[PDB]
Amino acid sequence: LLEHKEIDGRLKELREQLKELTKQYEKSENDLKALQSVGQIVGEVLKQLTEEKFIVKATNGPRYVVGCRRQLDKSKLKPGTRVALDMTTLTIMRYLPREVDPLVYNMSHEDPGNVSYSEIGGLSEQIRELREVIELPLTNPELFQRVGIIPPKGCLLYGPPGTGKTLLARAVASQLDCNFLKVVSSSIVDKYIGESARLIREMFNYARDHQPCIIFMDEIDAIGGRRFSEGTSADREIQRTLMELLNQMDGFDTLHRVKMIMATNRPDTLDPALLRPGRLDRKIHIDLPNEQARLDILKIHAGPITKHGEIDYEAIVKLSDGFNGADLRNVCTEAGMFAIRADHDFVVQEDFMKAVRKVADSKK
Amino acid sequence: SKMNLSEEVDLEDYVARPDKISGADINSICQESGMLAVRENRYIVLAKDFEKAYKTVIKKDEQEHEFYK
Amino acid sequence: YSATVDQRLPECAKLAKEGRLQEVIETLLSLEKQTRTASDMVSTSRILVAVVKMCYEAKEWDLLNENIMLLSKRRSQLKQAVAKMVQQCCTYVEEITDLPIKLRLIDTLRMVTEGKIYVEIERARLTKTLATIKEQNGDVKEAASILQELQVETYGSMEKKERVEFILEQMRLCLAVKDYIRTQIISKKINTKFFQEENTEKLKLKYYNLMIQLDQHEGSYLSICKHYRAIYDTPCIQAESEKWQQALKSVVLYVILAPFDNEQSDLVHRISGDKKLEEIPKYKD
Amino acid sequence: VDERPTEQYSDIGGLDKQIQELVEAIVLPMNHKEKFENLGIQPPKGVLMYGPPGTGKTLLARACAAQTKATFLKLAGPQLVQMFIGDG
Ligand SMILES: Nc1ncnc2c1ncn2[C@@H]1O[C@H](COP(=O)(O)OP(=O)(O)O)[C@@H](O)[C@H]1O
Ligand SMILES: Nc1ncnc2c1ncn2[C@@H]1O[C@H](COP(=O)(O)OP(=O)(O)O)[C@@H](O)[C@H]1O
Repeated sequence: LLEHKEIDGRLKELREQLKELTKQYEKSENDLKALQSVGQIVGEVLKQLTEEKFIVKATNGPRYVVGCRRQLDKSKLKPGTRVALDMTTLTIMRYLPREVDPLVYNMSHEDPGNVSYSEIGGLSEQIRELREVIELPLTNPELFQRVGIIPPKGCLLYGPPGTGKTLLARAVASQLDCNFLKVVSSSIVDKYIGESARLIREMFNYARDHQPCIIFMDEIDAIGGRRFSEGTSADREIQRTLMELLNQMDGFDTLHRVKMIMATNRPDTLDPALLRPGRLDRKIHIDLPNEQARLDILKIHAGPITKHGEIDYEAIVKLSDGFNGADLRNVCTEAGMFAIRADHDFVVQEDFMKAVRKVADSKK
Repeated sequence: SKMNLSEEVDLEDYVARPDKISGADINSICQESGMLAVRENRYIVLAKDFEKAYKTVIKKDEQEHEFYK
Repeated sequence: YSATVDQRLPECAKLAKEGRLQEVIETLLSLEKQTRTASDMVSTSRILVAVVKMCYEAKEWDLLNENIMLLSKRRSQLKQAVAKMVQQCCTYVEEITDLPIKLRLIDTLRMVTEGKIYVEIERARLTKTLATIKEQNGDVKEAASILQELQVETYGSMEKKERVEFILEQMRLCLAVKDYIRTQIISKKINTKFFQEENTEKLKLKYYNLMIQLDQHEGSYLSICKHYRAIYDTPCIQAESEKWQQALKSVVLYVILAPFDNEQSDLVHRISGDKKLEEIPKYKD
Repeated sequence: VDERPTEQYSDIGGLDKQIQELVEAIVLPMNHKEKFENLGIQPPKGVLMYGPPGTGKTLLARACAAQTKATFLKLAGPQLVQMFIGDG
């Protein structure tokens, strides 16, 4: 232990602390291999002239006939496949995922927030039905196949607003842990004549590209609102968009593993063709919560709020009739709001009662 | 045809019922019968879940004020 | 009300030790009626457990039959109260060893229990007691019928797990029936409750023996080949050297008689280098 | 995007209850967000304010941005009614 106090007095800093310069050398080597690269053109394959010669159109540029790299999946290079071109020899370097519309990108990368199944309350039969019609083809397709039926294309959830259709669909998506396309039908209509149907096309193209995917198109009555021949420009483009949606959902090109959810408050005005089966195979009635459903919603949304002593739900249920969902959540939230009006770190029963009172007055 | 056996279900009687239903509705009815069979955990449908599916598909609930009629 | 009944419990118990059914039934009916109207929590439980206890100790089955059919026919009953009643009758019917009384009481527990309740697992316990009774009586087809009427897929109260394994009791008494299709269907629809039964248990042997005997009658060998290899693999079978060598003899004579395909080639060249068959070299040879 | 709206609450007058409500609506939950998390609840996220067309809501918003010394964004309803698609 003469010169072995801890480690030679010096090797402690030289072995790893002063070996961080090797990590910096690793960084330098990454800079090296990034430096030897040259970048590549991008483009879309237009045709397969022969086994080797491909017609490729560079983006916002000229088109060429080009070859492909020696080790590549030529069986994957379908027409329209976005590809990369060597900037000098102009040969197929690597295929790329299809370009996604910025609107579709934004509508796709909104985090569902991993909402669980407990946080719904009092939808048991309907949530079981939706679980069946969407989940089951995505968990055991062999069950459906051996039964002797085609897995369902999708379903509709109709009910008054604030009744949890968005939340229920979000819960299905989170439980599936799949790609989710949250959409509101009022947000796809465009002043430009052919852009709404085009956006529908891009939506379903992304869906087919990113299987398994869930197309949740809220407020569908803003698109599938029945076809009439009055002839006004806006509603006529609405008819065109509805036709495009019908084609993309039960048209010539069949859908495999996309399972699309549609919610609305006015089920009756939907177009019969959209209302016909094959496209929307089930119509789910997410109706206003019942008394037991109301107490379930209350208790499930009373979790995070800290209660002190006594908090009962039947009183709020009996004296909070006609509410729905988000209103009960509002009751809990503004009860929490009340809690700091008198500066508590907790809640009391009268707090809840006056909270539901104010929420009911706001409801009137 | 690809469906499992119906166990002596009056398919001909279901056909004979006068109802304005398109082939999409027939495909629905059959599919919904399969779904009900899955839910009840019986692989061979019969008149019970088939009948529930048939009633479910063609609801056509009038909900119409009788002064129209 | 709860005060009346709680100072009545001494009074009504000292009254009950005389039998005298009529008046006590009337007063308990009145108090249970008022508590059903008022939706009370503990007095209802005390009063109904009290009446059921009094009938059972006083040794009348027509009187408790009347209690069951009244507050089944009577309305506004707390579901937990009916549940406690039927579960108490269950624990008051499984310990009794009187055959006519037991059969009549299970008949009553059968016809009261339309509208199954969270305690339907405890009722599954009594229907397995009824399963024992039909095993000792001779009823076979109606036996499977009755224990399947208390079905499990509509039963949603807590995950099935191993607890309600009466899916496998169905396959067992239905192997007594010899109707394998029912067993294949429940195995196929166990998908909702995990594909495999909960591992590291003792029902492994029971389920796989139903499976092997079912295949033995079928005449298939390959799936049974894999199944007996799995029976070999488990460490539970590796407790006593005897049991290993017996089961291994069984596995080998099950495996020799199979035809040829490729997946069994995968199995055989995965199992050929197994090191726990050398204690019995005849079957290894 | 103005940063300094130049109000000391001495410019706005007659909305004393309204200005105290303002403070406890935005800035008071902002400084004591820890006491909000102690409650295990989320803070309020917006304020609804109404009055006659010339009632000075804009200047009060400027004053709020002033005492909270935060950056100030601004959107106008009559600006958002036209300009077709894109207001969002
Ligand atoms: N069981 C329920 N029913 C309805 N709404 C609920 C339920 N549980 C929670 N919510 C609330 O619903 C809100 C989301 O709006 P939601 O009602 O799901 O959309 P929609 O208006 O389409 O029904 C959430 O903030 C949540 O607090
Ligand atoms: N108490 C007040 N103090 C100062 N300015 C006021 C007051 N009340 C009204 N105003 C004036 O009213 C105008 C605000 O109008 P406002 O209500 O914001 O219009 P809009 O409703 O279109 O937003 C400001 O120009 C402001 O000078």
